[PDB]
Amino acid sequence: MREIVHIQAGQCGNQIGAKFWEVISDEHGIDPTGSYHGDSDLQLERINVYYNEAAGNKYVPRAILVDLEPGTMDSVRSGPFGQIFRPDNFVFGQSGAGNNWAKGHYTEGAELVDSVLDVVRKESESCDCLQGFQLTHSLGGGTGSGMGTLLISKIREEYPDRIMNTFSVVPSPKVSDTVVEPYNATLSVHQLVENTDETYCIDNEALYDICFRTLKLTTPTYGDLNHLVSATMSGVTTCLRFPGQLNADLRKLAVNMVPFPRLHFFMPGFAPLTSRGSQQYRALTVPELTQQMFDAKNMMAACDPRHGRYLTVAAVFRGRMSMKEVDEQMLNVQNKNSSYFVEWIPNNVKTAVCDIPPRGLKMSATFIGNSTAIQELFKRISEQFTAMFRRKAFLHWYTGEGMDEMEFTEAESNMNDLVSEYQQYQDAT
Amino acid sequence: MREIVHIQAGQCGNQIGAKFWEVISDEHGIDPTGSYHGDSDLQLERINVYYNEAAGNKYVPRAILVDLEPGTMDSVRSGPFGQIFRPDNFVFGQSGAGNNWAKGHYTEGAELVDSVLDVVRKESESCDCLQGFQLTHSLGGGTGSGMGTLLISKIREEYPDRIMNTFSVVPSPKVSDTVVEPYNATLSVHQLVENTDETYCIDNEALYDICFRTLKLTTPTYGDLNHLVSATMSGVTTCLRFPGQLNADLRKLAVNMVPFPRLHFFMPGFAPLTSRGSQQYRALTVPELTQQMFDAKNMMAACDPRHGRYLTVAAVFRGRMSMKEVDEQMLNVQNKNSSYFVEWIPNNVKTAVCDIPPRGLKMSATFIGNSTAIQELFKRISEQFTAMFRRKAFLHWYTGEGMDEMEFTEAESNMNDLVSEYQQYQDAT
Amino acid sequence: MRECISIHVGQAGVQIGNACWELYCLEHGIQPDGQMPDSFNTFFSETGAGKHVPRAVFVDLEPTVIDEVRTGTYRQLFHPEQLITGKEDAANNYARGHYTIGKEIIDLVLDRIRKLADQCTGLQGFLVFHSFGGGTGSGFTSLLMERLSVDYGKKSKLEFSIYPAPQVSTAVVEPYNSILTTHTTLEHSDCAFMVDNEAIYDICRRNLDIERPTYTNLNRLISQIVSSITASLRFDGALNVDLTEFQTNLVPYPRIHFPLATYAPVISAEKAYHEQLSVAEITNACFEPANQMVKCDPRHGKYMACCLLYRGDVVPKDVNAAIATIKTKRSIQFVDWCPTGFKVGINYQPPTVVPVQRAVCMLSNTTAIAEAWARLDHKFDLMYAKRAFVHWYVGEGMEEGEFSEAREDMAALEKDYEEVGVD
Ligand SMILES: Nc1nc2c(ncn2[C@@H]2O[C@H](COP(=O)(O)CP(=O)(O)OP(=O)(O)O)[C@@H](O)[C@H]2O)c(=O)[nH]1
Ligand SMILES: Nc1nc2c(ncn2[C@@H]2O[C@H](COP(=O)(O)CP(=O)(O)OP(=O)(O)O)[C@@H](O)[C@H]2O)c(=O)[nH]1
Ligand SMILES: Nc1nc2c(ncn2[C@@H]2O[C@H](COP(=O)(O)OP(=O)(O)OP(=O)(O)O)[C@@H](O)[C@H]2O)c(=O)[nH]1
Ligand SMILES: [Mg+2]
Ligand SMILES: [Mg+2]
Ligand SMILES: [Mg+2]
Repeated sequence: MREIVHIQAGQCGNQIGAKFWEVISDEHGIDPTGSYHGDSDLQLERINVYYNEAAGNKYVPRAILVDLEPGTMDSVRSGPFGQIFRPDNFVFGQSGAGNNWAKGHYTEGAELVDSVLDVVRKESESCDCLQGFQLTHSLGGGTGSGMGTLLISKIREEYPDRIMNTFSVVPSPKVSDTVVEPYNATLSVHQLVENTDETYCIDNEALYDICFRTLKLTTPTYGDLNHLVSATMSGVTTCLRFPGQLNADLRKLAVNMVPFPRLHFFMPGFAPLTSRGSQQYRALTVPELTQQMFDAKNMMAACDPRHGRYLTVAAVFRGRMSMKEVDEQMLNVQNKNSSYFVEWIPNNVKTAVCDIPPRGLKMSATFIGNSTAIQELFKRISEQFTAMFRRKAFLHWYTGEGMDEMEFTEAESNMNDLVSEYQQYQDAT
Repeated sequence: MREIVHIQAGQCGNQIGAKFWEVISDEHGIDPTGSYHGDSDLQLERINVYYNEAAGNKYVPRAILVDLEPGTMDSVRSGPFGQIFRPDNFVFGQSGAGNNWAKGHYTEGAELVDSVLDVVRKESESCDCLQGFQLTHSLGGGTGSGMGTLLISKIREEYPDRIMNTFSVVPSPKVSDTVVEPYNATLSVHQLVENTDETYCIDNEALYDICFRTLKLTTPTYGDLNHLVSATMSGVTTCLRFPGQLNADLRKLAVNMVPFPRLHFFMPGFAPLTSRGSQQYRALTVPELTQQMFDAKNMMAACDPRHGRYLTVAAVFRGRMSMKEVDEQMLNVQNKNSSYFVEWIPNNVKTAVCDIPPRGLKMSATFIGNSTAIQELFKRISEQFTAMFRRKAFLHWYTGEGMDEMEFTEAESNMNDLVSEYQQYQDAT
Repeated sequence: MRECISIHVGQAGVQIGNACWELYCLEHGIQPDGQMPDSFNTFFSETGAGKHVPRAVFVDLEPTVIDEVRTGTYRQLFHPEQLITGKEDAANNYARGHYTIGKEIIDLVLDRIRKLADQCTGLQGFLVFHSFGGGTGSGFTSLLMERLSVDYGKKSKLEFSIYPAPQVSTAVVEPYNSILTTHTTLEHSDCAFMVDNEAIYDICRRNLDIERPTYTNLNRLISQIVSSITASLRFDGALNVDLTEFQTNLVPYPRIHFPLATYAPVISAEKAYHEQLSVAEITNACFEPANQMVKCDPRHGKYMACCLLYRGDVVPKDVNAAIATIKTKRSIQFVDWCPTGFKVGINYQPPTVVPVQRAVCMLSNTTAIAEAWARLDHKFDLMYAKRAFVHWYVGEGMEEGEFSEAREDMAALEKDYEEVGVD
């Protein structure tokens, strides 16, 4: 029970799911065809939550693939794990969003949304009990910006109780791959702050850093760039899919963490990370997995916890392990970094211990962090917005789609409303 | 017992029966010759209803083939399943109706009707018990319009209790293959509303749509256009020819459905439908066969149930299946589409479960619908009539055959009498 | 079991028939000797021995062009009782073809019809290849059609005719032919057909890559049209449209029976590539004004009815999308009160070649043809304003007011299309 429906969008977020469902394939023994080959019977006991068991020894990914041009759908279906999906669910347009938020939200967003909302309805009717919806997209492109954000407001009109999480990549701090990355951020900020229950936020540059600092890689591909988020997403629900000594799921992570509904923008953390040969010369145990999390460099969002204040801390472990080896490590590290936290929460460290490791190393941990460090990135992004707005450039596209300045201004004000509230609890102690 | 005599007409309806009797051939193990090769003994137990077992291990199609030019009779007898028929029953004229209703009903209709009404009498005398008569023809051509409608009034003069069903194709909504398609509809409407017990109504364009939307075909032939009606007609009497957990026949479908004898114009529905390879990536079960029926696109008559109101609902299943998997699905879907139905019938869903599937997939369902959506098509057809009548064009052919305006006008008024009555119960609730 | 005989009147119709029956023998594999090394009763009949003869009657008042068949390559094909010659031609005098000479050998040609009508039982149409240019092709045409409605009355009578050109005009009294022949072919012919010489040239020049055409090549274009009209009788397609239906489809009012033929695609040998010729591609080329064979712009009026006779390789759903395009345009527009304006006919037989995949014959009974009569009425007024050439028709027994009786008859003809054009 408590099955989960998967929605994709954009062009970056599809290739992540093109790697993420490969992760879920070997976390359940799923072949590239769709059949079953696992040996551990703990997989089949909760197989239903990410897969419909179709007729005749089949398993299909309960996932909704959405694009606006036939290129990326062709690349998925031709490469690995493309025939595993259902051909009914390759629901995609023909135009391409043109790297415009307004094309993905107003003109071309209204076309394909009806084809999606039946498929959302067909899966939600077919599911016995529904847990929540998940979305993987961009905040820099066109299809990831407008099309995904247009869906979630229609879903909040449908379901009040169902949770919602977007693994949305933050627009980049210093490198500028997108020319109009403020215009794909700020118009996407307003949709995320209203009706997204929890929201995952990953910087681009730290993902380049973690693939270069700890691992010391020379030619990092997107098969190894985007792979770290694929293990990250699996560690969020790894206590759902298998029993544990202390289980967890998506509702336990929500109500523990989010202190007020406008403050729900989180940061990940994963451990352990080695090189190809520099992997045994380290005591890869709980205290090494302890101190690998809490440093500044492990955060996939490029932010310094020293230049900010936390609010809550979640931690999800994998593999069999003891407890006082964990618990004292999950207690003492709050005291060495004592002033970095905030006063008004006793024991803000949420612990979660599954009993199944990844297919690989013996123990693993997934960190879910929340701090006031992220608002300092938005002041750059609000500066990046206003630098392209104090001359009022790039308006005739949105004017051609039809939009006043006030929709730009209030969303920038609502971006500043995020500024006025993460600073508010940071100023408090 | 309860044998059924088959009559054809037109040029479209013959090619349908040229495919339909191929369907009945493998639903009874009948070879292209006329002998028997089946293994399941449930075929031979009720073989008599569509076949006379002739002398010496023979089986002949109890069918009456009628045309007015020797072309289509030559095409049947030369191609497949032409030698299976009796050469005594190829009863056909030599002129061709000229795409005139009045030629098929007044001048040339009086010639070949005497040759048919003995063959109708020779089969009805030979049948032990007679169930009813079935007719497959056009409403756009000449031979399908006049010649078939001239027969049924002579049959209602013969038999009061015997049922009658015409699988008559509706004239096309938007494409205009026939130039005089109102003049072949409106003069054929008056015969159908008087003395046809139930009447099947299929739009051309939705048959193109269902062959293109669900199946995604590139070059659809009439061997695949008209094949969907051939499986449809077989699903009407599939509870007669074989035992079931809840049997049905042509009289049970009549008295359940038709609420008043002037409202008996029905719409079909068939499930399941896949592609050649997109056939396993779906849980082809009862809830998939449930929701495949009730959408607007499955109706072979192009009409929106959202722009109308139902009156009654029949459903015929095939293959072995459970019941609460069916019954709750056949109960709950009345509540989600609650306002689309009408108030004054509790539980308007008639269920019928045979115990023999098609030669092929494991389970199958045939939907028989009745709604007020069809009258909105006639207002187009009455507009198509009056557009060619407000200038009084194309009259000198019917004047050359001999007909006043009042026969055109009262039938148009009787077409409006169909308008005044499907709107009447739709306005009521 | 179904038949359709053919008659050839005048010199211009014979050279049409020389290429027509050239094509028909290549269709069913017939040699010029009536020999072949099933259902083709429409244009042929079988002898006691294995030889087939054409159902054709060749009339002429001059003995010239019939000797070109009596001595030509197609010599042994024809029954010598069919080949009928005169002695003195009408010689571009309509009163000679209608009163002087044609009244003498009228008994022989009409007697040959019933000799052909013995073996015919499904008599479904007549073919009269007559021009309006020559006097023999027009003067005999009026005398011939009067007896047939007395003979049959109910049977079909079709005329694949040749329209006189508004600019490239050979003879002098060609305006005098059309007004006099109007009362016959509007009161006997079930559906006449106009073809102008002038539109054929640019089709030969541009679309056929030969700027200087020959009359042998002008007949090749019309001969492909006549075959594909008979493509439902002589063969079997999924939608066979017989010749009884066309006169019932294309005629909204029994006086309006003047459509125009349009063959497409018309390509050259070197332009057989650089194209794909799909069923949606070629039907837009049908409604192109420079592809039709009548000098009338179709965007100067409205369409009353349209017909499309396909052959080769055709799927109707693929044509269903093609017809949906043409209703959803604006420069192409119909008579509005006729919203069902298409007649589709598909045959699964390829268009044969005379020394491609598919072919389309378009038959569009439209109001664009009505300006061609006004271009010819303007020719006829001034030549009658001088009372020129009256002493030849009156010199061969004709009333002066018989011009004037037929003069207002075109005005009642012209006001038909004007009245149907408005709502
Ligand atoms: N970490 C990654 N970032 C990516 C990847 N591909 C693109 N991007 C980033 O995503 C942003 C571009 O968004 P998309 O790839 O989703 C383009 P999309 O389909 O959403 O819209 P269009 O602009 O209409 O094509 C931009 O900031 C890129 O730097 C990838 O594979 N990994
Ligand atoms: N779904 C199909 N519709 C067809 C088919 N053949 C024709 N038609 C349609 O049927 C109509 C023509 O009617 P018929 O084929 O029965 C011609 P019929 O013998 O009845 O009379 P005539 O006009 O005298 O030949 C017209 O609306 C066509 O579009 C077919 O195989 N399938
Ligand atoms: N379709 C067609 N028309 C032609 C051809 N050659 C000439 N014509 C036209 O035919 C008309 C002349 O008619 P003819 O049939 O030759 O003459 P006729 O009817 O026998 O009468 P006379 O020769 O005057 O006694 C003119 O308008 C010519 O342009 C040809 O090969 N094909
Ligand atoms: Mg993209
Ligand atoms: Mg027919
Ligand atoms: Mg001549």
